[PDB]
Amino acid sequence: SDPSSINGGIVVAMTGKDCVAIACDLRLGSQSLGVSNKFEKIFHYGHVFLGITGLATDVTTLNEMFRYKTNLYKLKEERAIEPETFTQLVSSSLYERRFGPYFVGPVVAGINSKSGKPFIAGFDLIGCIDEAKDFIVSGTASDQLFGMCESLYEPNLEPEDLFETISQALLNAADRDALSGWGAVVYIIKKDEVVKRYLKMRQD
Amino acid sequence: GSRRYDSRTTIFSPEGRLYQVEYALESISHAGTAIGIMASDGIVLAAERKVTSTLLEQDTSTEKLYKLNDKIAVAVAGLTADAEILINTARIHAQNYLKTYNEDIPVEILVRRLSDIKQGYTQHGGLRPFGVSFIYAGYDDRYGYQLYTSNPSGNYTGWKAISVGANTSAAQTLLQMDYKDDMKVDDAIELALKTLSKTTDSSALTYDRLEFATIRKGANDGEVYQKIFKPQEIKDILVKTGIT
Amino acid sequence: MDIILGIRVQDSVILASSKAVTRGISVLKDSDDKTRQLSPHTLMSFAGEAGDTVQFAEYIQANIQLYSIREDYELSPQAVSSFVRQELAKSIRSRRPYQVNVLIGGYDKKKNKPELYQIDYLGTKVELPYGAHGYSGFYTFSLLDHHYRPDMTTEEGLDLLKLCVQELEKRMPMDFKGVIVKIVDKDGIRQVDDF
Amino acid sequence: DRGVSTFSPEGRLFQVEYSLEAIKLGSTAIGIATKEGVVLGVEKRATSPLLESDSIEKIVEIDRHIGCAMSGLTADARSMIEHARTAAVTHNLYYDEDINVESLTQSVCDLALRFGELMSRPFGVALLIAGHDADDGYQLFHAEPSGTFYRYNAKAIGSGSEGAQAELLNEWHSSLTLKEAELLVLKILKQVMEEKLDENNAQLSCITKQDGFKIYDNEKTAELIKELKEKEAAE
Amino acid sequence: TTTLAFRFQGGIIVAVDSRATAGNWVASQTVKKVIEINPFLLGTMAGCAADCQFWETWLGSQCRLHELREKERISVAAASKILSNLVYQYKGAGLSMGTMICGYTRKEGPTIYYVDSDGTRLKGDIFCVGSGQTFAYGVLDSNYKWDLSVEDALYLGKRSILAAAHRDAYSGGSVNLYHVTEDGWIYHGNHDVGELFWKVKEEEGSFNNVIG
Amino acid sequence: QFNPYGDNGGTILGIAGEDFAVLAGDTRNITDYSINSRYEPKVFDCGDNIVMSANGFAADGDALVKRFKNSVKWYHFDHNDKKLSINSAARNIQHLLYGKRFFPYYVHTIIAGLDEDGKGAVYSFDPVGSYEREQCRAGGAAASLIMPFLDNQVNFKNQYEPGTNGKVKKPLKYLSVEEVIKLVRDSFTSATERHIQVGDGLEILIVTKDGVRKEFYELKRD
Amino acid sequence: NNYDGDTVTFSPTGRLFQVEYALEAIKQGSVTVGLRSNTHAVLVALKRNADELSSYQKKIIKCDEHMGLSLAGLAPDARVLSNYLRQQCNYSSLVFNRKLAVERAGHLLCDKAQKNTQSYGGRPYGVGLLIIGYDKSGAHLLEFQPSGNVTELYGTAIGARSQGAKTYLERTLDTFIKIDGNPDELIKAGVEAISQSLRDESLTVDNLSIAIVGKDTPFTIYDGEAVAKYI
Amino acid sequence: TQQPIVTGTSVISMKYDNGVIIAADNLGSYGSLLRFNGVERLIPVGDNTVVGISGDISDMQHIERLLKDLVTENAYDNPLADAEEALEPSYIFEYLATVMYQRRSKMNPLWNAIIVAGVQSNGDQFLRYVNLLGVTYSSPTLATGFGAHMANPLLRKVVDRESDIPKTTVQVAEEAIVNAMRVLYYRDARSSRNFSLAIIDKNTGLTFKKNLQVENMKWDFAKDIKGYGTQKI
Amino acid sequence: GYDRALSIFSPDGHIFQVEYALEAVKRGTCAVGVKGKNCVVLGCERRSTLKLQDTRITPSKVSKIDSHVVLSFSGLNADSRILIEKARVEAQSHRLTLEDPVTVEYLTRYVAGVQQRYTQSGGVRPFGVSTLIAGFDPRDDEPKLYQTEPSGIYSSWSAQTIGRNSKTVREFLEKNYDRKEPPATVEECVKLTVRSLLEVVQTGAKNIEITVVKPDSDIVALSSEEINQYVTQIEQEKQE
Ligand SMILES: [Mg+2]
Ligand SMILES: [Mg+2]
Repeated sequence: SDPSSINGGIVVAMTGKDCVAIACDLRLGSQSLGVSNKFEKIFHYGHVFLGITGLATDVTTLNEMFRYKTNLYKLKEERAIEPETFTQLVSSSLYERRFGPYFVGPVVAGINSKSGKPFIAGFDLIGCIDEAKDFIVSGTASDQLFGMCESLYEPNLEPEDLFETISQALLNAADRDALSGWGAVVYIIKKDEVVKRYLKMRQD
Repeated sequence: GSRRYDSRTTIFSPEGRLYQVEYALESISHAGTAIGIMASDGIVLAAERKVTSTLLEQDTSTEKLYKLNDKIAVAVAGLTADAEILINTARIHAQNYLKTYNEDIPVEILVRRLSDIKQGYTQHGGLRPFGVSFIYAGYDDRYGYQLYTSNPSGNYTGWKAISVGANTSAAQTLLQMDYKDDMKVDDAIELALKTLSKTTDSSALTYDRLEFATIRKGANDGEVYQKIFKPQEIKDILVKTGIT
Repeated sequence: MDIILGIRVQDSVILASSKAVTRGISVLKDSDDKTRQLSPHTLMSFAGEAGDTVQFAEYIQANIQLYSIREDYELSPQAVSSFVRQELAKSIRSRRPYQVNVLIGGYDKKKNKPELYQIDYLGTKVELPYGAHGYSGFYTFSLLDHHYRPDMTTEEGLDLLKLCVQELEKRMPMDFKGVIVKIVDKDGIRQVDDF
Repeated sequence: DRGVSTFSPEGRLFQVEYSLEAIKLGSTAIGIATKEGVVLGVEKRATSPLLESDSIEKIVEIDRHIGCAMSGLTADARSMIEHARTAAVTHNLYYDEDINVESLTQSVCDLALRFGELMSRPFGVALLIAGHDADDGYQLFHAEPSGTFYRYNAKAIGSGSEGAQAELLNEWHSSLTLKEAELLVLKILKQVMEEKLDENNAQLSCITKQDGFKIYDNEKTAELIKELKEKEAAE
Repeated sequence: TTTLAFRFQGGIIVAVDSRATAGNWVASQTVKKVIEINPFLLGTMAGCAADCQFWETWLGSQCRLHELREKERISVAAASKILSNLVYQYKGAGLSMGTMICGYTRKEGPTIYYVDSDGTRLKGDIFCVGSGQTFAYGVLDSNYKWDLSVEDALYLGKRSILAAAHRDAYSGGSVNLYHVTEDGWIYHGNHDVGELFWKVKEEEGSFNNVIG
Repeated sequence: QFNPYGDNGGTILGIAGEDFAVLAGDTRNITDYSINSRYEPKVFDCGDNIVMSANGFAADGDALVKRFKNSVKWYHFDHNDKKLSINSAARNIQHLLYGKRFFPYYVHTIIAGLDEDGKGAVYSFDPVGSYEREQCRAGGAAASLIMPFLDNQVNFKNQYEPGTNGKVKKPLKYLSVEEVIKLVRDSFTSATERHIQVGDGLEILIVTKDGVRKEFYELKRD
Repeated sequence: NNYDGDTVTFSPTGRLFQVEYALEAIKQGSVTVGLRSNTHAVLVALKRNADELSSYQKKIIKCDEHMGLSLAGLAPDARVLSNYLRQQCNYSSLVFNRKLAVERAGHLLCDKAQKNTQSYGGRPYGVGLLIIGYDKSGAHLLEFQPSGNVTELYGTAIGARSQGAKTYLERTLDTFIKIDGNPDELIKAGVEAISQSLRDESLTVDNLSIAIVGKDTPFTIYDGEAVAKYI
Repeated sequence: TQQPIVTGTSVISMKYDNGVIIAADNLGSYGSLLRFNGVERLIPVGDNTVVGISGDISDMQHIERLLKDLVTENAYDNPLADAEEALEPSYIFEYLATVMYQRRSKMNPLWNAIIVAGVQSNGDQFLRYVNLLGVTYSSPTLATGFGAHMANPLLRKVVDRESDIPKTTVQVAEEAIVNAMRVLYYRDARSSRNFSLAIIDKNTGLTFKKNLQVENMKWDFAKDIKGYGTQKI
Repeated sequence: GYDRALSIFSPDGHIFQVEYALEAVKRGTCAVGVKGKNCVVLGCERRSTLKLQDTRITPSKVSKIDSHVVLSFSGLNADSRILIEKARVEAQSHRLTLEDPVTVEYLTRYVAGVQQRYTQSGGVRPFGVSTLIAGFDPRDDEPKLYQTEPSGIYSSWSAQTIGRNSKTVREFLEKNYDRKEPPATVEECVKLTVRSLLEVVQTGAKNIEITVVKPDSDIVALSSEEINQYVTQIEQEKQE
């Protein structure tokens, strides 16, 4: 009965040279039972990308909530929300439920359309912002991801090289976690193009 | 007590009319004319700005045409401040529906709910009604392209082509004359501007005194696009039809 | 309340639900229909806490029927499933949550496609080719992983379902008194009387 | 304008007095109390011939031992009847017994003055509450929107009330039978009614200790109407 | 407690015991566990005395209000649902009720609904509720047929309670019988287990386990 | 942690005759192993020929009686001084008890009087409001000692006609007020011997059509 | 005129017209008389009927075993105020095991009626009350007016033509005050007092209503054949 | 839900022929610490009632304020406040008893045991008990805490039943009370030597005695007691 | 909250706000209800001053409350939506608790009660709407037709009309409708309903709406061509 490890799953985000990458596994289970291998944990609102790990009902609920809020933001502001602004919105929304929190580990990723600066961020379940140049990790194999990212990561990687680093970080972390894996998706995000790749991995 | 100063906004006249609704409609008749025309492959929204000043910032301005969501837009006729209250409510309602059903809100459902809010102010609460008439232009996968209007009474009706605001009598006659069912968007654009040009209280119809918008399926393959016209784009479409 | 299964085949969705209602050391009933028709082309089976299951199922039924009358229009299975999910998502953070798990089998008339949604009491929604709630999945999922094909007919889906029930009747500890099978397709909802 | 709960210089509540005028416009309702039972009768008064008269419900059951007839703005009586039925059943639940007719009437009359600036105006309907209990026997009450209720041996309310009450003054005596009372209601109704009295435009009812509250059929009332005409022609 | 009610050719049989217990203390042997809601509606009581007695008498008041408002006797389904919806509101508060709403109407015919304090509501032909329900089921199921006569049906319901009264320590006292037909319910008397047991033992030749 | 309940001991006894009824109770009030009072009445005349006792936790008992007495007073105001029948009082008390279903009055309530046919009546209640009319009922601490004695002597249970091979039962009959009081006094002296919370004094309230009469008797004080 | 629209408005001369109009309702009401001695207090009321077929409107209401009143004006308002008194008497008994003093009863009624004359929306009570009682300081008689003013008196009368009975009691003051330990004679003085307010009509068996309270006498009402003795 | 902090021990009382006597020591304990030594736990109300309180002292002070306010409230619009409509012991008790039971029913009790001693207007002796549970009882002798276990037995030897009350004088009754207070000082670990005593008589009225001491104590026999068994020296 | 008593009595004993609400109904477009032997038909006028309308999406005059009951009206259009919504909610609530759909009388009684409540509640005005409620009770083949009005009174009708010029069409129905022998078939009932509207409407083009309700939740709305055939048939028989 630990909300953060009932459904399982992982998200990882990295920065590169004029680009960012965000990736996640596809597993959704009920403890030992694998239920779905199509459960994507990454969503996007305009050009800002959001990955969410943890309790699957909250993953879905928060996606619907941030879609709701970014749509109203766009109508009123007459422009798409930026990653820095969205990060603050995620934090505010999570802390609003301080004593009844969503059991999640969100990860923001994106490129600022004005400055062109690659941006990533992470949060704890009550909204504490973890800003980072290098990488952000989340989920039931976060320890494994921290180890993989710390050793494999280097600064200023090109989109094609960054893809290999983030993919290998996720895959090998997932294979050392029982509640993660069952497929994987990787988003490579450039200033004005986004490539989505499904990875081949072991299905156990 | 306070009874002495109560205007009683929600009562019937001896003739069976709602005073405040009728007087709100009288207010709306002095507002800049707004026209909506529905074609087989899109919808046009055209509206006349209220006596423009030369020093008014025209490009970063929004008086008549507002966006409710990606598929639905409204043209306003009446008190702008009142309209914005209702517009924000409508925007929220559309998102509540999308959150609940994971589907974009059908046009009529949004129109009905906004019209029900207006109705409430005429029956209870003791407050003045909203001095606003909307033209709703939108698309959904059930009824396709749709035009509606609502007024302070909270009554709404569907239309092929309709005008609100000033000179609606003259405007509706001109629309009834030239409109036909197999009409295209480009033709409807021309009809809208021609109608405003004849009904306007101004000397000549110009780009700076207009707001314009279209809702086409002109995007790539089976999807709707909302185009709120820029000042230069209105200038171009006005020349292209041969008004200026 | 124990066994509810779902199989989405080529042109239909098949729901199979156990007939037993057990309280204590007594099987009180052996002909219980654990499902409600939400709309002509949408069917919801349910299982969980006693009382809550039927109360929830009927509450949803009333809301969908209310929508149908108001708009003179049938909601899509996707729309109904999202509505149901949200209600369960509200419920889990209430004073006393609905402890009810559901499967929603529907035929989308606009898409001309069958659809099966699995939603648990937390509000966890997933669209699946085949689904189950409770301990049932621990036997059926592996069986369906092996034998299931996406282009199967309704008759083939029923034979596949028979294979699941046989395995459950062999290895399950409790006597669930067989299942009621219902088919959801383009022509609506019908029950298989001899299973 | 002026307050809802305002006194006139004569010392009466304006709204209560004005509601009494609305009751005078209402259709006639007559009640007669006897030692064999209490009879309640009403003028249906259909506004058009296409209106199905059997749907006009101006006589109403409150409990098995209490009945009710109405006159005035009859729509206002629905919440009064609902309260009465609840009060009667609730008392039975709390005390395992029938509720006294007077206590029921008192409970209904407590609603009357619960208006002001609670509901926005007094009721525009008068009620004849008839019933039987073990203590005080067969009883007939007249409940007004003023919150006041009088017990009556016989009472008429509605448009033809002053003429009917004067007729009830002469005709009523303490030894009246149930059958005699039935004919007397029909007789007085036929006099004050605009249209000609028959089984379709007039309704009878009674409450006895044995059979309880009963609304009469159109077939049963038709025979009493035919019996009434023959007796008046007999002398 | 042991209560049952079953459906058959000639309508509905309803049978209950009359024992009340507070732990191992026998508080009463003369308790009425059938409530007479109206001439066509009965309610059985198992679980907490007060909860059953209070809320089923309350149910009768609600059924009475229904026929006043609607000028028509309430359906068995509607009556049972008022009770089930009531207890469902109190779910988690600690109500303890195992009830059966039995009756006849034109549209439904003879109908039995099982209703309990955790919100369960079930239509069915046969139900036994209480601490001795299993003992009653054993006799009732093995001898039940749809084509039973009214005489044999009444006896089976009586014999089933007797069986439970004997084996279940928290059931006993006497047997109260009821028969429900198209015309309404009919009371078939109070039967003391003290005399009934020896009478049944002798006439039937059953209960050989007991020292005769 | 604060415990809102207590046990004040004592025992009560109600018996119904043909044209009369008695409600008896000892006058000892206790907490744990100490005596609080040797004479603290807990059987009360509530008016309308109804006598009542709520034995167990005395604070709840006094509260309930006080509330019922008040209910009788208001029944007179609201219903033209009508006499509250014993059956109507019983139903009224059920609602008082069940009104605190989730924080109960920790008492065994018994009332006695005459029914509407003039015959003797006793009604008994559990703490949460379930009630039943009975010829015979003992309540309180020594209920388990007294009740089976009553079954044997009042209702003649397990007594068969001599010489009839245990076939014909001993016939039921109404007891006289003299015979009932004998059974009450013998019940309480027996309870006083074998129960530590019972003793000091015995107060009996007798109800007939003429009114409510009282009788007091000494009990052992150890 | 312009200052009688509601109870929250003073006239230019400092009057409260809605209160005065409520006072007018009492003058229209049927006559009722109150008087006391040192041992007993007595209420006598002339009941009114709608017609010969109707019952006679009950004028006297019991509040407790030792207290009660008679009404004149709007009967439902008397029901509200008497109900409030019943609760206050009952509160005093349950909480303090104390019979409510007749003087406190009057103070409580005054304050309840006052609140309705100073606030917007509500209205003054349209009834006058005569409260009698016997407490620890002997027999008492109070006169309540819906202006709020409560007055303790040896004797008084309110209602239509009440001045006749009031003048009589003013003359008889020295006589009836010393009727100690004699209920029937004190009632007779009250029945003779109310008779001074009669015009055309006389005191019949179902017309007269009498109540009494005293030293060893609970508050009891006499109606019907029980008052035939005093006619 | 409470727990008592600063506490007062036994309150003892009895009836005699013309009135009542009540007594209580002047200690305010803080658990095992004998913290406060000048605490008056007998509180007179008027000239005819004395309320004796044990248990939590903070709640005792709250009850003092309630009684003090009750006298003020009773005097409002009351010309007979010092005569026929003065506060009786029975009125004061019932008020407290109502409050005690209401507070326990809200699961927030006044953590006290109270004895209301007084003489009614008709001369009748009043003596009744109420505590944190709302439990009430009356008896010729009443006592709280250790007093219930040790004082009552001694006081009941003087007045064992109702008929012994007229036979008991104020001299005999006071002597039994003073003797009981000495016994409590010997055997109650949360008691003090200093105490107050109040006599409410129907003739001589309210006599309140402060700064009384337990005296004539037997301790001499202690010198001979040696060891715990075998030890001779 | 806004508390003002808007609906109050006048010296002559009238509640003007309720009577002025009836004037709003008299202004509304005509609506007619005629019940036959095995059916009920609801006819509705649509004013022809409004051209360039979109009849696909424009709110229909006849509204389904449940699958077996329908509601048409005359008066304020916005007010009618509030009653229709409340009625639809109550219909589903009734199915939920009673496990049986509403009777036509019950649904009418509810709607009428809502209307009445708005005549003696503070801060609200009466509904400027009168309704015609028609349908068939569950498992019953007897046609039902009821009428409600702003005051809250309701009653059953063999045939009835409401709205503008309703007194004229009521006059027509009073002589043409036979109680002893109502319209035996669907065609006869529809024809009489169309005939009655033709006394008032103007033209029988897109001005008349017809909705036929039959037993067992069998409701259908007639199209323009189907209605026009009745109009063509009636006019030819008229010229005689
Ligand atoms: Mg694995
Ligand atoms: Mg003993």
